[PDB]
Amino acid sequence: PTFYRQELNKTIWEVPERYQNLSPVGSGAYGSVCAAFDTKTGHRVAVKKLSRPFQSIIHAKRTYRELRLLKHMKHENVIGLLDVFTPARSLEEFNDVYLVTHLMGADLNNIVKCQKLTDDHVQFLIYQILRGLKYIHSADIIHRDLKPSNLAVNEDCELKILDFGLAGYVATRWYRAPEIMLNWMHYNQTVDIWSVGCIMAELLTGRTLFPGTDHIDQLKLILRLVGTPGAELLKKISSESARNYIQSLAQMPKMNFANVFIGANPLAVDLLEKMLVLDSDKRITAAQALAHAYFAQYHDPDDEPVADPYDQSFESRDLLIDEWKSLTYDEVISFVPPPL
Amino acid sequence: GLQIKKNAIIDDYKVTSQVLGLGINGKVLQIFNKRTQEKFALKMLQDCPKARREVELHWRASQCPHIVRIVDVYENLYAGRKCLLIVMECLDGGELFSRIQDRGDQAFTEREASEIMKSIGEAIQYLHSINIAHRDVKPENLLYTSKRPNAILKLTDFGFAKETTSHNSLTTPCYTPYYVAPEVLGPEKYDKSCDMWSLGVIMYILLCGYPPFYSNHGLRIRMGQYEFPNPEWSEVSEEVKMLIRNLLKTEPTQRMTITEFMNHPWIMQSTKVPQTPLHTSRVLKEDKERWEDVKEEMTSALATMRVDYEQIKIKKIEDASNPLLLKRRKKA
Repeated sequence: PTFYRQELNKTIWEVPERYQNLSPVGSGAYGSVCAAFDTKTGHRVAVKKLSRPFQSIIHAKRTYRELRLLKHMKHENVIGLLDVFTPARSLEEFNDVYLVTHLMGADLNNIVKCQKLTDDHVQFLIYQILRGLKYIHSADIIHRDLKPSNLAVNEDCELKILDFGLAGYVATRWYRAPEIMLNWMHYNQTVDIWSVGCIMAELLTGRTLFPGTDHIDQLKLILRLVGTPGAELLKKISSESARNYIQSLAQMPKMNFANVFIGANPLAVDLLEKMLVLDSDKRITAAQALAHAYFAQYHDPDDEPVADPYDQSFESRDLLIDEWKSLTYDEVISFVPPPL
Repeated sequence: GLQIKKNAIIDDYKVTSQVLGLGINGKVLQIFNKRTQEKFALKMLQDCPKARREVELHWRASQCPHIVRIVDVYENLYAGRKCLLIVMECLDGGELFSRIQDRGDQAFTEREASEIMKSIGEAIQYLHSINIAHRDVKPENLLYTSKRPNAILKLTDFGFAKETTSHNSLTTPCYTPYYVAPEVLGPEKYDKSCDMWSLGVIMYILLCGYPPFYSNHGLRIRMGQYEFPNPEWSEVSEEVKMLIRNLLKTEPTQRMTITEFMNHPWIMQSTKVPQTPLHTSRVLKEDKERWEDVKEEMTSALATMRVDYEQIKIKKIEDASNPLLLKRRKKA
């Protein structure tokens, strides 16, 4: 069911014959990706070869997790799965897993630096991020690492959400909510809503909201916008070392966001004020956000589906490496293409 | 400037089957010059305009001592596909960090780090001065010219390099409004600024053996939160630290430029540099696979720090059409 070796991305790509013209793309950071033409379907698609899939139990488990998700994620605004394959002929030869996804070819990371976005752009973009968010949270999944470089966008403006495997090293946390950063409180799905806020801020401005260096510098910026905590919320904080840093701080109240983002569609400055909020339990949710005014052009209750959550088929059933490399293997052959 | 030869490369070089490794577009093979029997390495790219620019720029760069030298460039058909075969100085030594890894350990001293960093900064100083940004300076692209002590450190792989504007930058002012200014788009500001960030991150690993990156798991420290965790950073001068910090400045325009770098005393005066040993060699030993994660994230971070000029622009919103967009507009 036949393949063909090729030299791509410091690897060795044996892949089914339906996918021609493999032209490498992306950093090659976490799995490498190649654009392609898919003969069997006439469409253009992406093909990523996971890296070091079964090197550790950390990695092995991480791969089975990631596969399990993508098989169950079906949605216009979350990255859907087009095929998954493997050149091995039986568990022994198993070593590599390749994903095939629909090609998009730009992410907000890069768009925000080459294009000045309009309000109408931002309405529809953040609308889509919220649509898939709602669906994802439903499955009871927390994305956990939502940033502009995780959001594939093409030119006819469709957006899709990427890259879950935190649902290691990270070079910056400009988009993580302070809850999960210093682990005081513990966290809602609203952690994700915090990121969405930062992203929207950046679209409207072209600048990154909280470009911080160390966890303090990052924390000192967050607070510079949303004001220091009140005794209300400080009560809800976990640490001892954490509470004291706060009090040790020039206590400042939240400056009104309409004073900060001068020249923003007021309806949006308002939605900002409800996403970038320090208390988890009181941060707006994905669902509630859609029904917000900003998204008047696009809100449609009757077309904002949810997912039927899936299980923990193993997940934490702690196993050796040769273990996962088999559960994963099964998930791979078990795959059935989505509707042609 | 460069003339690409049109003959069969086999006319000139015995193209061996033995492999030097694997790259992006290329499987690199060892080769020999027929006449002179010197040993070289052959790298292939598919022949399009992207490939010819990497080719051009890396040509111009070849006159620099610390950049891997391109010897010849052929255009042949290889198995019926147009290709640029690129012939290159052989690079024996291996990655930079694999070397420091392996030691007597004769100890790894801070002045060594300074030379190693003066090396890379020469490579980068050369490029910027004739207006080229590499934009992919990381560990797997810093290789040695042999396994001997007299080995030179070389910078390779121009897949991402590009020419940019030499443009003295906004020395961003001390007093500023509370409110956020309009962004003036100007992508060319991420070009050179990306090699300076690189310079910082490597220099940091060099002096401790672990990245300045954060960790996923939250706040045996093997990740500087962009801080300098004792003991490793206990001995390292505080002047060095100020350096790492001006290089890792979050802001592209505000961040250190290569000539400001080459003037910095810890580089320039590479030689009266404090000679203290460093934990680098030992830590690098520590966990092997953890290095592998350092490399994966450095690569992903570089990927966001620099501009993909090969990306689509979004239509003006009204000029756009798609399924959801047509459902909603319908009902609106």
